[PDB]
Amino acid sequence: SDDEVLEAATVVLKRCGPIEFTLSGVAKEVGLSRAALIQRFTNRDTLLVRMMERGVEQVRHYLNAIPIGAGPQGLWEFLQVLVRSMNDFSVNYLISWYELQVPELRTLAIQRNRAVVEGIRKRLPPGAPAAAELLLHSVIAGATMQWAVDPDGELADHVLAQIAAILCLMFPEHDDFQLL
Amino acid sequence: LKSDDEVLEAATVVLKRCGPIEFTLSGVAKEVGLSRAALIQRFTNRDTLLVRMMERGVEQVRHYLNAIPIGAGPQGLWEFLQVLVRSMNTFSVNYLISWYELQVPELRTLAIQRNRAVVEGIRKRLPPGAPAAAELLLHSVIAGATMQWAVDPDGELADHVLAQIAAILCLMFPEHDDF
Repeated sequence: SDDEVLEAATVVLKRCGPIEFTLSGVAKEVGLSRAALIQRFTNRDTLLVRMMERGVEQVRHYLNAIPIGAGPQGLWEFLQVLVRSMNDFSVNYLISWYELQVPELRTLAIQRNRAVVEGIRKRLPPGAPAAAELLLHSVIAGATMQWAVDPDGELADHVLAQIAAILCLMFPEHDDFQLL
Repeated sequence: LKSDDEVLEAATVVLKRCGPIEFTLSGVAKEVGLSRAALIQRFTNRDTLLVRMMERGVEQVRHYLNAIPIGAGPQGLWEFLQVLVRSMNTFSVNYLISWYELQVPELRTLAIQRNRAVVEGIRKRLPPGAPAAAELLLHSVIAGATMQWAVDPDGELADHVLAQIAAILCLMFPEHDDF
């Protein structure tokens, strides 16, 4: 079923991290034999390259479907949508550690982040400070890590409180950012 | 090698090779030059050893932060953030460490004290008129700019991170030189 296989496989990676992720665990999740998974994907790391190659493509593609909206409020609303969409959890710190380990993964991690910085830019209102998009990308990552270490309330509220704080710095003319 | 300090420094020289997952008393004993039985009686197991290494590290963080001279105005905050950024440190094994810390509650408790130390260190350098909870924003920027450069490097880390740090400082303090 071949694309059933990276679906099942992303569920296994989620469950046990990239060090314990094995072709046998995916063959189990998916209902085929290890033997078949080996001749189809050869190894763990080839299979993570594919799943990621596809992961990069669903991102490029979410970003894109978001139509570029109006004003500082366009940016806020977007950032809100982007942040609420992030789904233990320190498993993505294991996942980002391992992405930097396999050059093929590191390439695609680089493509994923570039892509996400680009979509933030595209939403940037006339005259935003230089590199606002990098600054914004940093707060999102940085504030998510804060919360994973020393969590307080929901992730999104923790992150979004700091994005709204940086959006007031960026657009001191606009009225304080909020929502519902 | 006898003293706990000798042991913990030897375990660093070691946990520089292995990461958390593959760290064993076994290797640490080789390094410091005592038997594995002697590390096992002194440290019980590998995560007790990690805990003690961490506790030292966090104490060293708080002492380091307390020893930086509190200056004044937006300028003293910028010189404090410059020192802190250039201090940490030279980083991939560190994300594996940071992951592992979230795994063992004793370590995760130490990870939270560590973060709050560093957050409270920044808050203390906030001059009047810094926005509400600016110390969380500044801490986020340092962490998040760092992961940004981990993935797609470009220049020295501390330069990537400080550019963004100077840029948010100018937004928080718009009259100043600068920065």
